[PDB]
Amino acid sequence: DFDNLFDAAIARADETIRGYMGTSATITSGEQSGAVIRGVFDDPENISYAGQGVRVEGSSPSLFVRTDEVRQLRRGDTLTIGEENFWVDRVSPDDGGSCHLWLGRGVPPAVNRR
Amino acid sequence: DFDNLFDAAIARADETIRGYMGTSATITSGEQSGAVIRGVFDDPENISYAGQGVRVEGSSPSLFVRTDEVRQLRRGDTLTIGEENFWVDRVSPDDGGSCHLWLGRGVPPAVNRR
Amino acid sequence: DFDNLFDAAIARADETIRGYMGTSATITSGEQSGAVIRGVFDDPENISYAGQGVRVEGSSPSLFVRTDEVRQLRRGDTLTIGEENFWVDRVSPDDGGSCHLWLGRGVPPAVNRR
Amino acid sequence: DFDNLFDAAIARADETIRGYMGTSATITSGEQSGAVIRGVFDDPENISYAGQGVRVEGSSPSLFVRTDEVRQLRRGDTLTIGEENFWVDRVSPDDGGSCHLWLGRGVPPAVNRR
Amino acid sequence: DFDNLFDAAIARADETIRGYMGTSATITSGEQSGAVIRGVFDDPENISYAGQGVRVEGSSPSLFVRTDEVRQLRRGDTLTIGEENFWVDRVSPDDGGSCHLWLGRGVPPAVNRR
Amino acid sequence: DFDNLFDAAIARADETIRGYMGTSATITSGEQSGAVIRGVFDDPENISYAGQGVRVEGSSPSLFVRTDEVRQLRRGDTLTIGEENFWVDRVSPDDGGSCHLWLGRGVPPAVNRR
Amino acid sequence: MKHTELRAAVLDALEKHDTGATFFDGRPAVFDEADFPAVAVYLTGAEYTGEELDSDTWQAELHIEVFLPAQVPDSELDAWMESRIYPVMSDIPALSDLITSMVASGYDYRRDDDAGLWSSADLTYVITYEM
Amino acid sequence: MKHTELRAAVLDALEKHDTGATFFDGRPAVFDEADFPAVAVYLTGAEYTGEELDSDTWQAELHIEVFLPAQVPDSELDAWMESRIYPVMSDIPALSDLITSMVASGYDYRRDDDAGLWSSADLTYVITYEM
Amino acid sequence: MKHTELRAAVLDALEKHDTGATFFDGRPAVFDEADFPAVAVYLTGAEYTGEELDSDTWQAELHIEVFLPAQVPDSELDAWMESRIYPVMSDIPALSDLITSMVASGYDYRRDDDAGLWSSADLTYVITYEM
Amino acid sequence: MKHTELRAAVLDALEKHDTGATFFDGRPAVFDEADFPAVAVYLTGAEYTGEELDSDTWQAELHIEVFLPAQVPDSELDAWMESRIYPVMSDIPALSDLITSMVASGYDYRRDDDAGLWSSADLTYVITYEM
Amino acid sequence: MKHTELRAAVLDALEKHDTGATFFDGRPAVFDEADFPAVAVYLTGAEYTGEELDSDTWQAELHIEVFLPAQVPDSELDAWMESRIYPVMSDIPALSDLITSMVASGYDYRRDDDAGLWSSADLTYVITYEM
Amino acid sequence: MKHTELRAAVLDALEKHDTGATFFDGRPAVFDEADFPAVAVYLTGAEYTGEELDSDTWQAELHIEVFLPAQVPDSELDAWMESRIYPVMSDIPALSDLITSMVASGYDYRRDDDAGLWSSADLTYVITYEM
Repeated sequence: DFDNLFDAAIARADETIRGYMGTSATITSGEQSGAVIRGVFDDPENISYAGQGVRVEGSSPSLFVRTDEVRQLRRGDTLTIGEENFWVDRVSPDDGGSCHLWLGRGVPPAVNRR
Repeated sequence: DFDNLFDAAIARADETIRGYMGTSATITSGEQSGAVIRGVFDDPENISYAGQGVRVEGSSPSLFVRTDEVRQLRRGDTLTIGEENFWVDRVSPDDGGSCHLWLGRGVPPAVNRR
Repeated sequence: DFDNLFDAAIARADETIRGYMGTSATITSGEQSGAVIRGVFDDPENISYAGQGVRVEGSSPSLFVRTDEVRQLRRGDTLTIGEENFWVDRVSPDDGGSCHLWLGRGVPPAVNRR
Repeated sequence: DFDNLFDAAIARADETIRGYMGTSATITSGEQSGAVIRGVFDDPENISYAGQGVRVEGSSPSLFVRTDEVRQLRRGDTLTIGEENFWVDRVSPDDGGSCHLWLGRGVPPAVNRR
Repeated sequence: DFDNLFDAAIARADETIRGYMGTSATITSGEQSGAVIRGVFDDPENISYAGQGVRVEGSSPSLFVRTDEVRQLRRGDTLTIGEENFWVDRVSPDDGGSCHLWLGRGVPPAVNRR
Repeated sequence: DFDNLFDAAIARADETIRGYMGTSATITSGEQSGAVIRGVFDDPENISYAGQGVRVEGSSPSLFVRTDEVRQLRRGDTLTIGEENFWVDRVSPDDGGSCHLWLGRGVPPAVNRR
Repeated sequence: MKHTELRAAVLDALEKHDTGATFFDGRPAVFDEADFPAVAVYLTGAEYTGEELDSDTWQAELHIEVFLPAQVPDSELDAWMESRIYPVMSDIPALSDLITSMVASGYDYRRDDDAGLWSSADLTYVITYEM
Repeated sequence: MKHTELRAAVLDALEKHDTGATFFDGRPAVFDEADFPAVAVYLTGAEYTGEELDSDTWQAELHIEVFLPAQVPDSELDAWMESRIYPVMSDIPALSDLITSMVASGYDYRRDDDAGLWSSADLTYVITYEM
Repeated sequence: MKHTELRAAVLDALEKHDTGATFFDGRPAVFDEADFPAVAVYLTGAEYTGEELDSDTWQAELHIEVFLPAQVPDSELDAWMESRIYPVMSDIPALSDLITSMVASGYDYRRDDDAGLWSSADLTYVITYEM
Repeated sequence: MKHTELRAAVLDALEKHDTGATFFDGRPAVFDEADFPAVAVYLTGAEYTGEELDSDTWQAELHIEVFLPAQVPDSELDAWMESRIYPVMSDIPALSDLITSMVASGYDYRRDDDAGLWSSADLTYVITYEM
Repeated sequence: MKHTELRAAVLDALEKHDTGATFFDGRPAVFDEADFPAVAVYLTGAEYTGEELDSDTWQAELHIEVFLPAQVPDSELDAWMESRIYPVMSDIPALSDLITSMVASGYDYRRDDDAGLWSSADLTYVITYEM
Repeated sequence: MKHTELRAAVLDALEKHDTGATFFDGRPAVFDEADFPAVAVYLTGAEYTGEELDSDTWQAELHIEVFLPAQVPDSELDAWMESRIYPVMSDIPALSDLITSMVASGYDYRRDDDAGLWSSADLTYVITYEM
């Protein structure tokens, strides 16, 4: 399927890690609307300080989704990790078999495009 | 219960290291009030200079408690390990089976909420 | 040909890796015009902020072709990775048996030479 | 003695390293007054430049005490490594079985507390 | 020859790598004039930006000569790698068996001595 | 002699390494005056640019001699690595069995003490 | 001095309208992603401009910063400090009795760039007060 | 403030002219390499230059950013701001209604240094308005 | 030499009031988590503004530092400085003996961001003295 | 702007002299070690100094960059800039028609320290132009 | 030249009083932890303020550094610059012969932050001299 | 260009007096530890001060700067630049003919903190000259 001999192996490994390490994300809104993906989600912890002390500690979630099922995903649409509601911010370019989905939290802020 | 086939391993891992290292902690104040939580406490150094010489050497306590018990702790409550008293300042987001618990020292400083 | 006894090994290794992980590429325009080469393509992610906040997500593609074919490529001409259309911006110097090819995207911006 | 099963191992390890490494030391003045502590002493080299060229090359000694014997030590008291006279500046918190002792040199500088 | 027991071994090693790796080089100009020096030539790739966009991408050649045959090389004189000529700029001191030779490209720029 | 059962091992190792590499040297002037010490000489690079660019490429010789012999050197004294002449600038504090001797080149610059 | 009571009065005059934002007094903040868009009030400066041989007549600088999440468009911030802040404080008798003279200084925008966890709009006032 | 209204008015006036670029109001932007070369409009400053005891008479600054491919030659930028911005706003009645005085301040360039992902040109304008 | 007696006099005046704080004199401080909220006193500047051909008549700046733990609200800092520091130099005979003229210059806040151990408030006083 | 035609005119006028260099126009440059010592022409500034109530009467600054390899002595830099740029533009009728007033501002050197592939000499002119 | 003579005269005047410290002349310093608290004397500036068409009448700055163990209290530093160097050099005939005019400039402190090897104090004079 | 002949003439004036040092012209220099203490001469600035309506009358800055071993004390530098440079630069007919007015500006020191191979003392005049 690919002039690769290698990307086939990385795709098989990608499926393996998704099956063994991941969660059943369900998506609402957007062109995909109701759909289910198997993506491994993590929530690294990041803090900003702003003024004197204005600590706004939060998290920066990621999903590591496979590109084929998440094409034309756009950015404004939301997402649901089980019982929790997120929203995609940006989509990383494909590394060969998948991409990192960078996730927000809560309602996406407006559109502000016109 | 854990829909990953992997989170079971990490949960057993966290239980093993918590029952294999660290001490027990009696939480005071908060909605939990009297309760015992098993964690792994550590007190790394931290030095601040402020002005020319204003060295205010201290410590940065941490506990690494599992996520289930640490639920609904908020920030205002205190805690005691053995004989010494601390107070939770920040609660790290879940990493999958646990979360670092950040401790202050002494009485928590006011609330200054409204 | 190589009076080194080591560059023969590195050339064989470069051929092997290009055949085992690389992809085909059809260069268009330039002196080569219609020609086909093989190289390991990659597309790392990169972000920038043009002010108080302007998120410009982009990619920095690379191809790593062998130096024999990449000769007299200049910089204006363009190339197709399968369907996608990039354009060479910078050509790395010879590292012994090959050189990284730095790719752009879309139409090359003018010439602005004289 | 401890709800640890591990800090016991680290305590035995600390005892065995302090037995196999480092020298004895005689604390002078302070509440301990005449007492012998066995530690591991090192003298890393550190240089400051200040003005144009004002190199003040010196050392920053450390001894790595065991936690038990160094309680109620404070900072004004002095100590003797073999035949040479030091004075303790800072004492680190216990890491579980020990704590690094930061050493000065010569007479402690005044008290400057009132 | 040397009160070394170790520098003889490293001299043998560096001669082994020079015979196993790197090319020969015909030196022109200078007191050495026509001579053949064997060494391992590399061309790391470096970019400077000057202003906003003034990219002047180029290379920083090195050759890793042996000191004994290359003494009193000075700086002004040039040299030919294969079929194309560089010019030495800096001569590193011997590390024990050899030294690195940094080379420019093209005609050396003036002398500007007096 | 060493109350450590480990400093004996490090002293033996230091003797072995100093005897297995690094040649020897003799001292001129100083309280030692005529004397011969065996060390391990090395000389890395160091470049400074000063003004717009005034590159002053040089060296930073080091010796790593055992501490016992190099007592009462002070700083103004000189020394010769066989034919070549250096002068001690800084003496590193003992690490347990040796110290690093930092050397300049040529005549030491004045004394400028009083 | 009067900073505690001045802050209390200004936050009370801010809270009279409909709620929907936390009213963090002072400065320590600590927000987390649950007490979001909020307002913090504090003071800076407080030097000794004399201006008259009758009293010290000090003067300080008031900061009121409203925090909204990440890349929310600036229209929301504009609405916030056109509806929630600027008109409401324009005439508060408690501050009039507590201070001597009021005057607006500035109003700017800032935001987190790395990880973009927050976005703040700052309104800065100048207080001449007899303390 | 009227910043939302002024931004909408100037953006609609710009869009009335022949299109060809994205018209980002505000500042969050987020471009990607699909909504490329575009124009964004936002506001800064907003001090309290009084000048008269009849109105607040605030003043602020308008940024018109325009973003072009990476290292595109500045000739395209010159053509853009000689054809797309500077002539078009020279007479707009809506802004004359909304604000009082409007004077040109500056016009500059800047491109991305590291990774060179964009090239921006800034039109900086000064405005006076009452709230 | 007047620095030492000036520091001693102001420190004694501070200690004469209600205690409850460490009174670190001089400079090097060194606090640890036992001697907390504390007050330090020191001098800076001390140039040679002559102003008259009768004596050198130098002048310098006196800092009264006060240190509080971590994120204690600035309201408590204001209360501390008002109930502890500011009024005490209203009239102290020793300082009037030692120095010539004494005026206030500033009163500011600052804190540790990384590891946030401490939080300090500064009182800056201008002193003209002759030695 | 008219910057495009101004750059074209000055570039052609300076091209009429002896060749032996590259004549990069505008911003991007991009040299590589084959198109070396070269000259670039660009513009900066361009604010709205009025100084006449008849037209905008803008003014900007023109940079003439010249790039030579690495560590060439500056003597040949002066020889270059007193033979290829400074005398040649002293009287060009096209630019005289295109702009209003021409005045020299500065002339300096810069060179690359890290790596060090280039050495540039800058000629900065000031232009008052009506557009 | 007067710098060497000035430094020699001032160091001789300093050594005239009872010793107890090193008197490092010049610039390189280099202390080690045996030659401690020490005083160094050097010169900076040396501009060409003419002020009179009879001689160049240059002026410069004299720096007297004093270095004390690490983090000793500033009380002894105050004692050092108001009982050990200021009074003795307040009147030295050799400098008066050498120097046209002598004026005090400043007196400051600084502590080593990282690793705290030293505490230095600076005493700076200004010199009007003719050579 | 007058810069080249200025550098040549000042170099000739320096070399006519007793030698003993290198006289690296220009800027690139490069030393190694064999061509030590040495003097370099170069020019900076070169703007377009008018000073009259008949001639351009440019003005620049002349840097004569010497380099001596690493941490050599300042005594030999003071011996150098006030015996080998300042007396020499006092009057040379060639420069007087070549330039209009000659005025000294400054004379300072510096050294390499890291590594510490060199100690360089700079000495700058200001040249008014007509091209």
